[PDB]
Amino acid sequence: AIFRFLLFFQGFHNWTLNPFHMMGVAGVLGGALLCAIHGATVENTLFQDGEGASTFRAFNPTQAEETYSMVTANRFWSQIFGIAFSNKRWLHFFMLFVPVTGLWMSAIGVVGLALNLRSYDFISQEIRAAEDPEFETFYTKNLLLNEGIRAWMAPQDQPHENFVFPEEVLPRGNAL
Amino acid sequence: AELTPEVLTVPLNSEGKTITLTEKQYLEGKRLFQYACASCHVGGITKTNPSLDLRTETLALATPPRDNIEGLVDYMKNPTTYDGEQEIAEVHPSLRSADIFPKMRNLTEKDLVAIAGHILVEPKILGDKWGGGKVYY
Amino acid sequence: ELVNVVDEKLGTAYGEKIDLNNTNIAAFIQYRGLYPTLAKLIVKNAPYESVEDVLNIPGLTERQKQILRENLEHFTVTEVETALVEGGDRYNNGLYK
Amino acid sequence: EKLAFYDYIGNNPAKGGLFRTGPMNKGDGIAQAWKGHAVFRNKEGEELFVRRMPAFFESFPVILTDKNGVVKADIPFRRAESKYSFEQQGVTVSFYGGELNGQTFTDPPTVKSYARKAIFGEIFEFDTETLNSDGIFRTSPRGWFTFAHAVFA
Amino acid sequence: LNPMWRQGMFVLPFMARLGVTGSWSGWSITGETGIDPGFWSFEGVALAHIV
Amino acid sequence: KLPEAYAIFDPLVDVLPVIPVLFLALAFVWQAAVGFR
Amino acid sequence: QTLTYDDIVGTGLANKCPTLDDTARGAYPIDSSQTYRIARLCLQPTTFLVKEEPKNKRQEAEFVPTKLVTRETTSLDQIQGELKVNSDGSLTFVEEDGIDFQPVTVQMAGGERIPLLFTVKNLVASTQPNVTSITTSTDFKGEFNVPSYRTANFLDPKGRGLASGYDSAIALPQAKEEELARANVKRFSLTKGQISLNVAKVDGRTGEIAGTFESEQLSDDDMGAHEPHEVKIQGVFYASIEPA
Amino acid sequence: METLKITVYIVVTFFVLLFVFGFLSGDPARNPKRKD
Amino acid sequence: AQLTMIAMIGIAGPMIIFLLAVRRGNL
Amino acid sequence: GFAWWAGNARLINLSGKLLGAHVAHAGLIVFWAGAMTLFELAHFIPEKPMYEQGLILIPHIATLGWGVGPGGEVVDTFPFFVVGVVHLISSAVLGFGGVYHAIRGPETLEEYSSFFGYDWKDKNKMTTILGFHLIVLGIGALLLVAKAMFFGGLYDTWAPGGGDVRVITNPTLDPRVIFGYLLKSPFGGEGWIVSVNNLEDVVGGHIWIGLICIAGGIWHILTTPFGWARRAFIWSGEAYLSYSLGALSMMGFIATCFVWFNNTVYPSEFYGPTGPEASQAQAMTFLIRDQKLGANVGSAQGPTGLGKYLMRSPTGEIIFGGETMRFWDFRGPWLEPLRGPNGLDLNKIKNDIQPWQERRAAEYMTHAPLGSLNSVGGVATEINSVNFVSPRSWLATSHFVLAFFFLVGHLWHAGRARAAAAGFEKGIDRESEPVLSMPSLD
Ligand code: CLA
Ligand code: CLA
Ligand code: CLA
Ligand code: CLA
Ligand code: CLA
Ligand SMILES: CC1=C(/C=C/C(C)=C/C=C/C(C)=C/C=C/C=C(C)/C=C/C=C(C)/C=C/C2=C(C)CCCC2(C)C)C(C)(C)CCC1
Ligand SMILES: CC1=C(/C=C/C(C)=C/C=C/C(C)=C/C=C/C=C(C)/C=C/C=C(C)/C=C/C2=C(C)CCCC2(C)C)C(C)(C)CCC1
Ligand SMILES: CC1=C(/C=C/C(C)=C/C=C/C(C)=C/C=C/C=C(C)/C=C/C=C(C)/C=C/C2=C(C)CCCC2(C)C)C(C)(C)CCC1
Ligand SMILES: [Fe+2]
Repeated sequence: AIFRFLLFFQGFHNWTLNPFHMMGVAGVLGGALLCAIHGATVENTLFQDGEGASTFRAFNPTQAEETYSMVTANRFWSQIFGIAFSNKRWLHFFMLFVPVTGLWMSAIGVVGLALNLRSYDFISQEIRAAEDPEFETFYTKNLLLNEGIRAWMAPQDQPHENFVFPEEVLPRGNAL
Repeated sequence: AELTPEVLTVPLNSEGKTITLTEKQYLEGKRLFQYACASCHVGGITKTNPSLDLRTETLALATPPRDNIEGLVDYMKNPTTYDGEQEIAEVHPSLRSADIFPKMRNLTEKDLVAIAGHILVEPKILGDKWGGGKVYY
Repeated sequence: ELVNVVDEKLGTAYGEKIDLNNTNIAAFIQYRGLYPTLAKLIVKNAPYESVEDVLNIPGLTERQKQILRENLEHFTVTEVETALVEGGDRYNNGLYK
Repeated sequence: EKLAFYDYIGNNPAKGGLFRTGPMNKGDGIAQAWKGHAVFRNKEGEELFVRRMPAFFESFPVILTDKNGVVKADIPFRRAESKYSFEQQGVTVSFYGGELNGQTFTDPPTVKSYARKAIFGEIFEFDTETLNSDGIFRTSPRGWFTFAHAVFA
Repeated sequence: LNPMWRQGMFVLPFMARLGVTGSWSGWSITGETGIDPGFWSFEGVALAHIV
Repeated sequence: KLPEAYAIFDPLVDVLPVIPVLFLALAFVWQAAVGFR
Repeated sequence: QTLTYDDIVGTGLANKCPTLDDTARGAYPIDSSQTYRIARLCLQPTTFLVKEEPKNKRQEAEFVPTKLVTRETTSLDQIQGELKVNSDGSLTFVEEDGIDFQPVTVQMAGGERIPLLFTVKNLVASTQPNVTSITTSTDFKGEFNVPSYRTANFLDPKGRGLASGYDSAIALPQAKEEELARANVKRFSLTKGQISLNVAKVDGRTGEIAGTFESEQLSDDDMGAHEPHEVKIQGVFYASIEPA
Repeated sequence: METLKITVYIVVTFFVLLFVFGFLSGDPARNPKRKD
Repeated sequence: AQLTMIAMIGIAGPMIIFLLAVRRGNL
Repeated sequence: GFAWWAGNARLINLSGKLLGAHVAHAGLIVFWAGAMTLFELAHFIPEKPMYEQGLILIPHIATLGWGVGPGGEVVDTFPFFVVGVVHLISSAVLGFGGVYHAIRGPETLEEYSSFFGYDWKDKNKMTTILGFHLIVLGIGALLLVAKAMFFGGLYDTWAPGGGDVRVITNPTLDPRVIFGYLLKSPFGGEGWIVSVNNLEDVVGGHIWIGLICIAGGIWHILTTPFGWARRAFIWSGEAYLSYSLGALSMMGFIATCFVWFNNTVYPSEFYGPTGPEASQAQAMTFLIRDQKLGANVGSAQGPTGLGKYLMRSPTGEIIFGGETMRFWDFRGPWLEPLRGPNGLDLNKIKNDIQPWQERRAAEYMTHAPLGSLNSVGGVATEINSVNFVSPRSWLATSHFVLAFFFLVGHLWHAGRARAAAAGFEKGIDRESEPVLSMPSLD
């Protein structure tokens, strides 16, 4: 049912085009990146604090010492990526900040869609395309898909409306 | 709603005799239709020639009429084009061509009646969906 | 002066019957004994000036001639519309199910 | 006319967009006059009804029904197997009230043109030149206020 | 009737003055079509300055 | 179908392919028995 | 000796017409009492010229060269038809069937793409009277049809079409339609072209001929959205003649 | 176009050989602890 | 059914562990 | 000092128990091959194409020429039974040796015998074990050659008259052909070694490989690695494992493309049609239908201006139109009769299509390798009815996944082998942190 909700939002709201969803995507995908890259960094900058080949045993929850080298981590990332964290507090605040902010941004966009206040179209593109039948972009291609979604799912998805679309009015490309 | 004898009653021939299938026959027919036919005729369409479907009204206008058990059983033995003018056993599964369509080899006369009955019953259940294609999925 | 000729054609007998000069071949399945054999001959021998001309297609058996007479009332002829006959569209107009 | 203007989807606040800026007049234009109430009939004199656009839909097909909800005419997408075209069904439109009162139109392109507008409700004459209106619906102060205050809350 | 100096072109004439007259697009300012200027087209001169 | 003389074994044959999966599971029963040592 | 598919595939040779030996300077005699067919006519374009627009009407525009951007997809081949002898001894080829069209797009200076349907559909081409032998000075001249480059099901990027599609600019629901009429109402052009075929090589033994062609026809008008360009095509041809 | 083809072939061959010969030049020894 | 055999076979494995942890073996 | 979840690392220096692990695992592989074959045979119905029945092992046996006749019809199921029984029986012998060496046998072999014992760092002993296995592999490649040339031949989908078992009398030996495949581009129309399209090249390639492997085996028994190789590699059991994981990964990705594109050593009769094949067969099918109705398929212009049925490839070859334009590199025995020098030949299309070609195209179009995870055949919008997922999709997807994970394992073990060899796989020595003795970057 949630999958249907996703698809409804594409076809009716053009939700993928909404900059608030885009900021949500960046915060979620950015959060997962931070999660993975921080865990890997810690696990591959560990200090040898025991003789075992399983390095988990050489940690003590009351030890005061850092269990991995911020210094070596910083050097690695500085040389690989150009920049690195140097401040552990900023690092972990940033990890809070990124996904929380992203989710907050997506919520704002959905508040807009409550009112059908969509980022549905680009007016400049529509003016050109109406006048110039050779003008085609990925933006116009995706609106055709939305149009398909709406006409083909509405009668069954909104049964209270009693939509009857005869075969001849369904948008369809050639052959399909 | 259920599978009553009324729905399971189909025309046997062009003269108006009818036959009532059992639920067993209908389910057998369905299973066999899936075995031997659905790869081309899923849902009552024809994937390799969509102009021709398994709707009862289409079959009624076939030459030999095929909207009855006898016409369908014969079709499975000796298929023709829609106007009856040409025999098409070499490109359509049939008992006549079970050498080149091996799935037809182990079909008995009773299996043929069951397949034919399924084809005639299913539009009574599914309506426009039978033969109507993706518009009605 | 700017009109869609296919929409215009739906306001003629084309929109009501099988137009022997324009209609796609799959329409001949709507009546008995016409598809595929006669349908193939009808389309190959178009265009026609009158519906009755179909009876003069060379080679009709007398059975075929009788099937046409039965069905002449389901046929019409209108002017050939280029948009409907170009592209081999009378054999395959891109519509399946 | 003031009552007829309310019965028009261009004044529905749920027809806007986030970045379609400015006044409603910038979209559909400055309303000048009610054109009149459009009545559609087929060639058998039966009255037909345009199915109205629901607010959810940026675009909507043109479907005409009889009083009982039966589809009797539409504007087809694929023409080849069209059954219900305006051309085939002989659909006409007559106006009562407004600027077009007592006028009837019968040429299919003109009739279709008013049926395209009837999905929006009552039909109005707009001035699109004064503001260089782009033809795309904007929301009202009711919409913008609600948006801002729900977001700030 | 629409030469570069009617069109507000300022650097185009300085390139043309010393021998750059064609575009990789295949036109030339003298109106000749279907010419290959090689690298030292208007575009190539511009790109060289950026680099 | 299997040759008729082994027909007796159809239901066992329907189960044989899965047995290698059981060796993996058996590795965990064994480790549960010795306390994941 | 001739080649196989696997010798040819991927080389570009599939888009080239058979050539005749430069020794082939014979004549193929014609008996008005026999009938003939073109068993294979091949047309291979080498040059696409497009006419320019000179702003005024007192200088007249030229045919300018263009660059092909659609690759080795341009030749017409396997064309066949009746070769008829007329009362006056002229010959008339009547195209019946074949791979007699190719979409092509060429690019002009400045970057404008010019699509066209390179075709000889419904070619009828005739010689001078009193032929009686096809020679290295025989010329065929004729006319053919140029249908619309897109056929009626073609949908533009906003979903509008002739036999299918929307009939309005649905993204501009309350825009004035009168301005959009040319883009909204599609139409299917059918124009004529002209072709000259100049026979320059003849193998009298085998019935094969070859030479040069020049064709003139219109480009794509995008279902009436804009005015077409005039196009001149030059290339080479090959044909094989058979008694019926 | 053939001049271009030749140039790229040469540039690619050159970099790939740098790569192969670089890693054959005692790479295991290029670390900060045990070099053997 | 088939569930008879897969039961006899399925118990063979745990059976081995059981017999060995009871006869205190080299587990 | 490994935890239980890394417990098989405790075997690295226990040659005897490690031998048992390997041999017991080998028993598992052979057991599955036997059990799975018997399961497939128990379920096999001869009247249905193999590829409607979820079979992946019977197709491999059939391809070797056992059980089948002309057209791929199954004529005798006994060879399938035999293959499965013998594998199954053999797995008990391997299981026996495996559990004996893992549990009861000498824990280390170095003491029981200097021949079977080994030290990972003994470059001479390691290359000798490698040499023996190369000889074994070479013999295995020659067994395929023996089958093809002296013991009944192989199934040849290209055989005239529908495909048949054929003895290979003139295998290709020309190294310009054999090694020419190794030099073809992996891109479209070329296909690297995946494009091998006849059994003569298949058998000759295996003669070459058999000889190459035997020669290299002899070489490695007799030599020790040269200094340049000594200094380029890590010499440790985990390193050697990592090298093999990389090789298996490579091989698995290749196998994936083989079964997806090749219809010679994966005959479509048994495996179902390839994706390209099915797409081409659709265009063939509607060309046939429409032509029978009177359409002139050569002159039919489609909506885009390109031919509806036929068009040119970018190098001019006449090919099927529509989206299948992408698949014009496809070659198959049902289609090649229609091909002339310039591609598809309009006169053959008009005159020489045979009923068996019509049937095969219709069969392949309706058995395209598309289907759902729960084995509903067709495109994702299709309704339930047809229970079908192509064996090619099953074999391609599985081996892509395995190949991917083995590349991950290569990276895992190669990185660990390097770090362990240099001594910092357990972490950074607090008292000798390298970065703390380097100059700062800024
Ligand atoms: C409660 C606030 C409020 C509301 C509801 C309105 C409502 C309206 N105004 Mg008014 N206005 C306001 C405040 C408000 N205004 C203020 C404060 C000013 C001074 C700047 C104005 C100045 C003003 C002018 C000058 C005009 C209007 C007009 C209008 C109408 C059109 C609005 C429009 O196109 O919006 C468009 C709205 C948007 C495009 C949304 C903007 C979205 C923002 C930029 C998102 C930013 C996200 C942020 C960067 C993310 C970062 C977060 C994180 C990563 C850190 C409408 C009735 C117009 C009109 O018709 O007047 C007659 C007009 O011309 N307004
Ligand atoms: C193919 C899978 C495979 C194989 C072949 C092995 C093999 C081995 N493991 Mg590894 N292991 C595996 C998977 C596998 N492991 C997995 C999945 C895990 C994660 C749980 C581990 C975790 C693990 C640990 C933690 C350790 C091993 C150890 C060992 C070795 C000694 C085990 C022992 O004495 O047990 C004694 C067990 C028994 C006496 C119980 C019965 C076991 C038998 C063999 C069952 C056989 C049943 C079969 C039906 C018999 C058919 C007989 C017929 C052919 C005649 C042995 C070589 C040990 C090692 O390295 O020792 C230094 C060790 O410490 N393994
Ligand atoms: C590659 C696998 C492999 C390897 C390297 C070893 C290695 C060893 N084994 Mg083990 N063993 C294996 C597999 C293996 N075995 C298998 C499969 C079994 C079950 C049958 C056993 C059962 C076994 C026992 C019971 C004992 C050993 C012992 C030994 C040691 C001495 C062997 C000896 O002197 O034989 C010398 C050489 C021969 C006897 C010649 C045999 C020739 C073979 C059988 C022919 C090749 C077979 C061929 C590949 C299969 C064809 C395919 C067919 C299915 C159609 C040595 C460390 C002994 C040991 O460790 O004592 C402490 C011991 O007592 N092994
Ligand atoms: C499982 C197979 C196998 C394995 C693991 C080894 C392993 C080894 N061999 Mg042996 N070898 C084998 C088979 C094998 N060999 C066979 C069959 C032969 C006979 C031809 C030889 C002949 C041989 C010789 C003659 C020599 C070795 C040497 C070596 C050592 C160094 C190898 C090296 O640096 O490679 C890394 C490879 C390179 C640095 C060169 C790369 C060349 C390839 C072709 C480039 C292609 C890359 C491309 C992306 C992949 C596509 C393939 C392409 C051709 C289409 C190493 C111990 C050397 C040694 O120390 O001998 C004692 C040595 O001089 N081998
Ligand atoms: C020839 C293949 C091969 C071999 C011999 C080894 C051998 C080894 N690996 Mg390597 N490994 C491999 C492939 C291989 N690996 C691959 C392909 C990967 C990437 C996925 C890895 C990733 C890997 C990691 C991350 C680590 C090792 C480690 C080790 C060592 C101990 C492993 C152990 O006890 O596992 C015990 C077995 C288990 C705990 C069971 C794991 C169960 C798997 C994950 C689930 C399988 C389910 C399957 C998909 C089907 C389920 C379907 C359905 C029921 C839902 C050992 C030296 C460890 C190491 O470095 O030691 C030096 C270690 O930390 N391996
Ligand atoms: C306002 C005004 C004025 C003034 C102005 C000015 C003064 C201006 C300036 C301007 C400028 C002064 C500009 C600049 C520009 C620049 C550029 C744009 C650059 C670019 C670059 C780049 C991009 C680069 C890149 C690179 C690198 C870095 C490295 C490697 C190589 C390369 C190339 C890649 C005046 C008085 C007249 C008056 C009027 C007003
Ligand atoms: C070490 C170890 C391990 C592993 C193990 C293994 C891996 C094993 C293997 C083993 C094996 C690998 C086994 C096998 C066996 C087999 C058998 C025993 C067989 C039998 C057979 C039979 C008896 C047959 C029968 C039949 C016939 C003959 C015919 C047909 C029918 C039938 C099928 C019935 C583990 C992890 C657990 C744990 C730890 C340690
Ligand atoms: C059978 C067959 C055949 C044949 C085949 C063959 C003959 C093959 C060969 C193959 C081969 C002949 C391969 C090779 C390979 C190689 C590789 C794969 C390598 C790699 C390398 C590496 C890996 C290296 C690395 C490195 C570096 C670079 C530096 C330093 C360090 C190191 C060493 C690490 C054919 C196709 C005809 C057909 C069918 C069948
Ligand atoms: Fe952390």
